[PDB]
Amino acid sequence: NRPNRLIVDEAINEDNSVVSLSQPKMDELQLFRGDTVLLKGKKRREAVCIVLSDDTCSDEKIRMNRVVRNNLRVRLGDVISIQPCPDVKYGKRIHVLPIDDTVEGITGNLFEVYL
Amino acid sequence: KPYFLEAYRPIRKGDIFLVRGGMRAVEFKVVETDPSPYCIVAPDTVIHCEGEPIKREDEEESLNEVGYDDIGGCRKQLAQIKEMVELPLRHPALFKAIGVKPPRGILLYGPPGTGKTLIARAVANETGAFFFLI
Ligand SMILES: Nc1ncnc2c1ncn2[C@@H]1O[C@H](COP(=O)(O)OP(=O)(O)O)[C@@H](O)[C@H]1O
Repeated sequence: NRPNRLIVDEAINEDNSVVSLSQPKMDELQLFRGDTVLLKGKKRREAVCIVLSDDTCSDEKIRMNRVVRNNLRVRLGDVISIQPCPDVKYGKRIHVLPIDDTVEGITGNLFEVYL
Repeated sequence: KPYFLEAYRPIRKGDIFLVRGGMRAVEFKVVETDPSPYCIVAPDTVIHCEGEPIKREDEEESLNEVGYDDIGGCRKQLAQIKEMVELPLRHPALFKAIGVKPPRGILLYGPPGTGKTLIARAVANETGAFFFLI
């Protein structure tokens, strides 16, 4: 049934931007642990993540944490589209910036610690 | 005279050195020192008899307020309260500089006539925080 879409669900890892697939799916998606993959999401947004391999998760369930879900707007039980991107290209100093009106105890050089 | 006597107390113009006797505590402020800024007191200094009530300045907080010296016999609980409420009262910005939950409610249980409101007022005066009574 057009096996491009896939459901999202919880992840065990503490790190960000890591999707754990169900092992029986290696060569159908054709991407190994060294390939980053693009995942679609509502209001026309996307993300890209490296992938891990595990046994316990179900076939139809990606595992991914809150930070990588919110920007996709994907809420658990919702379905997103997964497509390999071996065409990855490095960047040169992506511009990164704090969010919100203010940060508690924030001053000085926060980049050598938080980045 | 008895207090300056056998003392040679160091003294600078403006200090509030307190004297105690006749079952009352009075403090005399030195307003003028012939040499400056400070001096020792000597038995050979003639003495001046004025005794006039100049009213105290508004900004200074009187010595009437209670301090830790007025409370004895509850050292452990007083130390606990001090270590518990020193940071929030005197270092408010820090608690905004870190994510932690300070206490905002304390109960004191004991028989009447033990100095609970006395302890509260002493802490309030010793940390300079505003005090409200209900
Ligand atoms: N270290 C002390 N411990 C207990 N009581 C004291 C101490 N020093 C003075 N007092 C006495 O405590 C009385 C005031 O206590 P009070 O405020 O009525 O306590 P409570 O509010 O618990 O009844 C004063 O009359 C004072 O003489």
